[PDB]
Amino acid sequence: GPAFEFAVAMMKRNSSTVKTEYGEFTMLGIYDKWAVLPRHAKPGPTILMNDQEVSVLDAKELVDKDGTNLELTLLKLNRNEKFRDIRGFLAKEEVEVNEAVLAINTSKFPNMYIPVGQVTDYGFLNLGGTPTKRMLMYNFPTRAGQCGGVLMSTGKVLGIHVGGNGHQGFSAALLKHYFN
Repeated sequence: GPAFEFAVAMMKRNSSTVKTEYGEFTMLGIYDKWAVLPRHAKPGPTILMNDQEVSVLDAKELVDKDGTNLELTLLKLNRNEKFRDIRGFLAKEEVEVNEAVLAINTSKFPNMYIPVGQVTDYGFLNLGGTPTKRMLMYNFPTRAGQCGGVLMSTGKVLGIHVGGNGHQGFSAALLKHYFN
């Protein structure tokens, strides 16, 4: 039900596909010139966004207070076009929901909309040797690789998909306080 329509509305205006040396990723524009990618995308000063080149003015790999990884890279795009401001839709705290949608939007998985259901706070994972905090889990009984993605419920952007293991998938929590 309503998570889907919400997801689509967000992806329609604020999602893009980004290609770096480490693959192809859903990116999520948040406000102004600021977007979020998974940290493992490792964007350089020029990204490919919808297969065109875009200059990156500033990058921020997020860590918590302890400098523990959060697996999110904020990037500031050299564009005059502003993203629709979806800061008001980001999770403030509450990140365990019964009905979530994962939305992947890449050149390989265009407009993929999965009802993943219940979202559980995991906390720590070891992502490729890096301790990472504020991880979310959900059932995702399939492939997909590191394609990014946007985890959403009705009225709330929850997370950025960092991958899965054939049964579960995982998101980095995308908190309101990250953007101011």
